[PDB]
Amino acid sequence: EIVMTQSPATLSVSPGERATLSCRASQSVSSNLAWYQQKPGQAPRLLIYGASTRATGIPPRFSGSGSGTEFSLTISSLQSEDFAVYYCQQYNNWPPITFGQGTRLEIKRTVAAPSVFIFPPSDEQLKSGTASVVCLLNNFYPREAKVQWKVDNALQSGNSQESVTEQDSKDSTYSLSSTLTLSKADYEKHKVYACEVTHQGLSSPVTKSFNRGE
Amino acid sequence: EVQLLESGGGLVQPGGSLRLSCAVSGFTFSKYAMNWVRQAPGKGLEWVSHISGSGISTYYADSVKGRFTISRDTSKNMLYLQMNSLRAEDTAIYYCAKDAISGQIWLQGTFDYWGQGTLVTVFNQIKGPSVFPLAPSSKSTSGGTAALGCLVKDYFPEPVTVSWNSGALTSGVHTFPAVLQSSGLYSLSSVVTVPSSSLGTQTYICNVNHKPSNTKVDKKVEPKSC
Repeated sequence: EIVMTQSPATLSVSPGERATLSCRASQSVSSNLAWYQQKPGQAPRLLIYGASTRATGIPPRFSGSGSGTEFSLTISSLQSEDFAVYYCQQYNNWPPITFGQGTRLEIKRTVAAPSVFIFPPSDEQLKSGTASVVCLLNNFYPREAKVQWKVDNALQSGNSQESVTEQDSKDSTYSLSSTLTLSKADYEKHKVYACEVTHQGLSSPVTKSFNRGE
Repeated sequence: EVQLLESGGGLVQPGGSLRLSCAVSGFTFSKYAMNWVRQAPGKGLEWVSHISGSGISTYYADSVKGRFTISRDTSKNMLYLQMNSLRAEDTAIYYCAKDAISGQIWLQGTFDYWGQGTLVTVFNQIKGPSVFPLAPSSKSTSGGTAALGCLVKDYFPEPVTVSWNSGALTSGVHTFPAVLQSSGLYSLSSVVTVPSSSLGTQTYICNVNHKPSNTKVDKKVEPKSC
């Protein structure tokens, strides 16, 4: 199988700017390289085949170049409708047909610091035997953020899950939840539960915390 | 206009079987190879199977060989994917994709038309969520922004819908994408940021619907007072 690699995975651009997307193949695929566009909730549509030929009805701002193992897709002057995920795909040696893992074009904006909030588990949930502790990071940019759970100053690992929103349709920020799950018996052994957030928009890490029984 | 209409997706038990259909119009079906391509939730595109225009040659991704069978009824403008021995990793949207090139087999491998896709979900149980408050406290300044929410936990399959105050409250609401826990059940939180001064005076209720289990919850979210 020919592995197709697409780096960077995310590209921050503004309308009007030039976007260049990279696609690399593990072996030469000659000119047999295609590109697809996919918007959320929609099927892919073909943009480029033959590594440089525009598909039917694709506007001229889309340009494809490369051969062998090195390929690129260039949008010369980005329009708002072009914000989407882009996949490259070889058809030189198949089966199997192989795709790159996609490059997302993200809407660029100024750095925004997350607002941080921590939520203790509800009394109702503890009665059922489990404790979910929730840390919220609201309305930040860029997406990269580090969340660290500390329980009585002891760093936690392996017991939390994160979810991140899609870029907000009005302000282009992200929000993130970190959910720490503990048994009720484990939760009741400790007092101070803390969420420490590191982000570019913050000069120093911010911690929100609470005391279990109070 | 050529058209590709998938159907047959749905909930299916591990080891079970599903037959996907794709109905076809707007082009001479017989002159084109067809393919199935799939997309697991939050993931990229993965080619599954190919069948030549004649129906004689079929190819499969390694992970589905011996489990899936592609076929076509050219006289009826139908494409099929028989999926047996279903596994959790087969959960995905399945697209029928038409090859762009008709009469040059060395130029095939490019998909110029895709259907909207049909969803296959491997499932062990159908379960409605438990809903718990994310209660605001005085942790936020009484002259700044406060946050509250609802934790919607241990449900299957997707989706749930969450509104606030029966749809009156929409500004500042974030409902997070569902994350599958290690138990195989989904969990999410819906949060909203409000002015701290509205705590107490304004009531906050999240309305959670899970249609597959006929679960409807209206959960009051109230400040804790330390």
